[PDB]
Amino acid sequence: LKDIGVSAGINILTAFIFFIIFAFLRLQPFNDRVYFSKWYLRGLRSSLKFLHWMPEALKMPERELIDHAGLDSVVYLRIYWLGLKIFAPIAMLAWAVLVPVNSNRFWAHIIMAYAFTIWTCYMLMKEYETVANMRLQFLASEGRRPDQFTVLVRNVPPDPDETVSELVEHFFLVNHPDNYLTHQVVCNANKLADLVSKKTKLQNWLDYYQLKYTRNNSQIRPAIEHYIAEVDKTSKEIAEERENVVNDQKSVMPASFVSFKTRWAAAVCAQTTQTRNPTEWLTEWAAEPRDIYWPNLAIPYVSLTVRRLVMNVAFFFLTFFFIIPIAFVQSLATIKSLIQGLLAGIALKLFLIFLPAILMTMSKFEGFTSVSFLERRSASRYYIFNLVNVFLGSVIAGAAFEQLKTIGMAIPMKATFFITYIMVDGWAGVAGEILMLKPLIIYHLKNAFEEAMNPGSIGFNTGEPQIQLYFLLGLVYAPVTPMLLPFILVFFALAYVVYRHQIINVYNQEYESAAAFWPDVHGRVITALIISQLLLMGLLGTKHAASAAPFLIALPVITIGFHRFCKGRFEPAFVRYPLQEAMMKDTLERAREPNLNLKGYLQDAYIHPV
Amino acid sequence: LKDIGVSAGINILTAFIFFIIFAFLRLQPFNDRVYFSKWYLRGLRSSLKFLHWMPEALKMPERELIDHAGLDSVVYLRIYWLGLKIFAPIAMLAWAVLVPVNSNRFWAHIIMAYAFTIWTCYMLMKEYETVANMRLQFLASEGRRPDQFTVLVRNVPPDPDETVSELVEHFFLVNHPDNYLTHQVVCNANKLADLVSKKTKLQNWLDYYQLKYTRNNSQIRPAIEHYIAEVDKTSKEIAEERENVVNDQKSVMPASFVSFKTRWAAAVCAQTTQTRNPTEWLTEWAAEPRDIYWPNLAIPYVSLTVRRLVMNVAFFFLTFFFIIPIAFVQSLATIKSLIQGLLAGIALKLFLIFLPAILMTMSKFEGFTSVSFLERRSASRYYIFNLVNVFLGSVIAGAAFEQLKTIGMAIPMKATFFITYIMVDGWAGVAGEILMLKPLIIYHLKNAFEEAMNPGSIGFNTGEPQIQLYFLLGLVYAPVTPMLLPFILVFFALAYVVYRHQIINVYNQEYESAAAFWPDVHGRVITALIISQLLLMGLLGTKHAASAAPFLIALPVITIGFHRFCKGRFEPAFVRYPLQEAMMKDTLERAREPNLNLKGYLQDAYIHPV
Repeated sequence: LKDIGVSAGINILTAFIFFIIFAFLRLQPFNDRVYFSKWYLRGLRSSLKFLHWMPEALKMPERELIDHAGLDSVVYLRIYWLGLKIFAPIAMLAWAVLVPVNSNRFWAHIIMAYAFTIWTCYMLMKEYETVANMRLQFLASEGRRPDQFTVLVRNVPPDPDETVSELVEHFFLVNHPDNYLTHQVVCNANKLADLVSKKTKLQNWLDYYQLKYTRNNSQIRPAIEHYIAEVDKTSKEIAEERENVVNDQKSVMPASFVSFKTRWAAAVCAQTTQTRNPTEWLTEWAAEPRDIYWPNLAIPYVSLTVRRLVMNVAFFFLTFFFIIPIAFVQSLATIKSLIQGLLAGIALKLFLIFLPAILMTMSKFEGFTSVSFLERRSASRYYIFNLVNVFLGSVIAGAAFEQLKTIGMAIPMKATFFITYIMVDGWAGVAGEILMLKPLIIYHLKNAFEEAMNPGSIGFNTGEPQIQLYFLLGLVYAPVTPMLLPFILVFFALAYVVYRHQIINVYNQEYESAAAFWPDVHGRVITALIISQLLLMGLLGTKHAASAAPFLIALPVITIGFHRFCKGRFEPAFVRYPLQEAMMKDTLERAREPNLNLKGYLQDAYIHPV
Repeated sequence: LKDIGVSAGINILTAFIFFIIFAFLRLQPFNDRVYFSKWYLRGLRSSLKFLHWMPEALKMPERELIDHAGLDSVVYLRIYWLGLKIFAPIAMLAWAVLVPVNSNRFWAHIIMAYAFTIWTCYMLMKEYETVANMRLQFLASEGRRPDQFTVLVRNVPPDPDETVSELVEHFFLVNHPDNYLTHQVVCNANKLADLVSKKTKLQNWLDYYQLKYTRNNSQIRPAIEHYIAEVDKTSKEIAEERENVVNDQKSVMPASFVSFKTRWAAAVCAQTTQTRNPTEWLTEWAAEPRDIYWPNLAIPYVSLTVRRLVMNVAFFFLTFFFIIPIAFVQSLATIKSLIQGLLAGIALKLFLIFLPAILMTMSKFEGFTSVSFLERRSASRYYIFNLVNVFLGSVIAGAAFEQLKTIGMAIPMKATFFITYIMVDGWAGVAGEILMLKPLIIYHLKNAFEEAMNPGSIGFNTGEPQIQLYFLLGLVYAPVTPMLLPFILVFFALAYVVYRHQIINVYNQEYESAAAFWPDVHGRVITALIISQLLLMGLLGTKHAASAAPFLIALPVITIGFHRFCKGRFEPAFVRYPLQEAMMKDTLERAREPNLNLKGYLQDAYIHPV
């Protein structure tokens, strides 16, 4: 606990050091752009002390924050405030029953484990209903956006000699008459998009030396004529790729974007199954053109489930290859001894700083088109990583390295490591996330060597799975060792205020989702609950508490039944855009804009980056 | 095995005795109506030897049988022929590997357990695709039928003072314009329907004595004036109930039948979620008016999940109260000794002759409106009964009464009882089902004491769960004790030929489903597979076969993944009437009948029995 004390001290001092340097950076205006990316994307702004920062983030109201920076960001903040709502009462009720233990006491705290799970389920129900309610209100209040008016047909039958464009056009002229507006064939511009990305990358690389020389071109060997030949060769390849993409046969794909005159028509197309064999004509709710990760499109849907399976195998080999750094961290967990206990957590965060990136890459390979759903799946895989590797794997590595109640007496000892870790990653890691060292340094390098901000998304695939990890920790250790509970609670407080500021000021919504991820979030925190209970049993079973097993069996039963309740009761608010919402919003829009001429708008929406 | 021999002998002799008496009954024409109910419902017919019966049932082709007696009946026969296709190769491959055993042999037959499950999965895939293909072809080939054109809205908000009729009319005039044809409010005629059923019941009771006396009314006390007062009181109550049903407030329910001009519109309504909160405006594919079990309608959908839960509790108390007759049967299982071994099975069938009826009642209480889905749920509960009571409960009772490999060495001994049982229930029970003693005696009593056949449905909720029970037995004992395999195989042969005859000649389709139950069937036989594997492990684990555990872990993994494949690949053919099928069939129908005037037809379809 002295090691926990010094970890918490080092990390509150690191949080306040980050706050100091970050206030300084905000005050110096030449990096102001980095710290206010919104108010600059929105154009609202242009061109002792710490006490004016944290309150100013919460001076922003709720609905105005929604209208400001999208609903997905504000409901990510809502995941933070849900952590507060779920672990502040849990902390009160756990410190109300922690004083007796520090036998019959375990009977007196299994009812408190109940209280924990009943409270998190009541909170998750109220909160799931709240996020769904604000989601549907936001979807009815969001203006025109092609994501509402269109759908994605993934697999079509390429059998006839007739092209896919006129094929899907005929399919929907037949099936959805007086509703189908325009198809939009997805191109295999993956090669052309990669070519243009390479083009602009080497273009800024060329501008580097262009702005560098200014007296006499040094032309490092690694010359500038090399990059001139680069732009020439890429221009010739772009000419060839444009000649190939204007040609139909090879470039077109089985998928297309089908737009509809009414949002109701798009909603019927999305909800329903279209054709006889569900392997084709699958109709996904088409995310925005700014949303869908175009490189992941133009992949055969037949070769999509094999990609998901090979990525599951990659995730398996990852967890069984990422188990050795987790064991290294645990052995680092078990003066300078407390500094080693803290180095354990800091090296775990250093090992997990590249984990969300490679999970993003894994999900990009997994075939998900919408970067919204791509980050949702990335967060889901990061979470089933943290669950099986950073929590189950880390706790079993701690139990193994305590040998050098067998495992049951060591998991509250691994909670000490988890405290040091929530301090290095939740406290100090998020406090460093405020600085945005990477975005700021990138912006400075770009401007030094017009306006091309693109700051960086809210980082759902990175931040959110850590929040589910801390839900997991707080739920497994609210029943076991509430010494962690205050630390994850105050982390939720911090994380909320800082990420709320960042959504107010820097974080943009790369994907304009409508809190579509909250099912996942719920389906993860609820699984956290399950993992708590199936773990709490594993701690009261090895402790020979015979009376604790039946109630801890009845508990996850009611928890998973409650998850089924919330599923059937609000998941239709996210996963299935309802028809009444669609038609009501559509009639309101037609009342406002009576001509609305949206054929050209929708057919030009989902072309491709050009 | 001598007891099995005499059970099989008694039961083949009972099968042939039933065949004899049944040929005799068919040949005597005064009961002909019972044995040819079809050809009399269809009006086709009106007004040594055994060798002309069994072939004549198979002289009927397939597609003509579909057009003859519905697709659900022919695909029930297809479940039988699937039993043949799944257990004849399984029998060949099991008698090819049964001669060595009657250690290393278990390694040589775990690959054969694989072969069994791989073959049943290939057969279930081909067969699931076949039944789905013929289902979609039948749905495109079926003529007009209100089930295709309408939908059921279960829960509406009764909040406004405005009535539910105009409420749903306004809801769908707003949401489905140019598509919504007519609402049809479901009435709480449950009381009126029960009253009219009592009316006609006591009416035929009165006609009993009317046709009985004919010289001088004896007027048993239990007089005929009593039944005259019965008809008078029921007529007054019918007047009151009609005055109440023509009144709106109390009689109308939250549910209604919404019909649409196009089958495509009905299909979009059915597939989609309608309103914001999924607890209301649920839109079920509305089964035919002849189908939907009207008494089960007019129940609050809020009080429907509580009915499902109380029926789950009733099923639990049933299995834990029906465990004592299963134990009685098992103790009867363990000269006259073989006669007791056979009495075990005959008393189990005698105990299970009322099981499908009370499961039908349980499902009627469980809130399912369509007697199609009502029999599907009844068969599902009968099957999760047979699985946990007549197979798991019976095998554990046999293992317990062998005490008077502990359980592993007794389950192949319980397979002897299962042989005696498939002989008394599958062989002799189905051979008695041919006679239809109950329908025939009922018809004779009715005519003796016009034309009011109503023979009795195919009995899906009764026959089908027994077929899944025999799938369960054949799969658990193909890997364990293939002495049963030939008996269940020849039962599938028999059952097929007899039920095929009965569908040709007597069995009518009370519900004109479109093989909607086959998902269930598959989802049950596939669960049989799982139950086989999770049981085969339990037999190779208690036998200390260390090499058998990993492959028998990988087996049910691929089986449940295969079930997921078939789910995602054909369940959309049953559970979700696709939009292309709907619109194609609708355009064909509009090409044939261009006026089609179906507003009156559809709005008069789903009134109520009157």
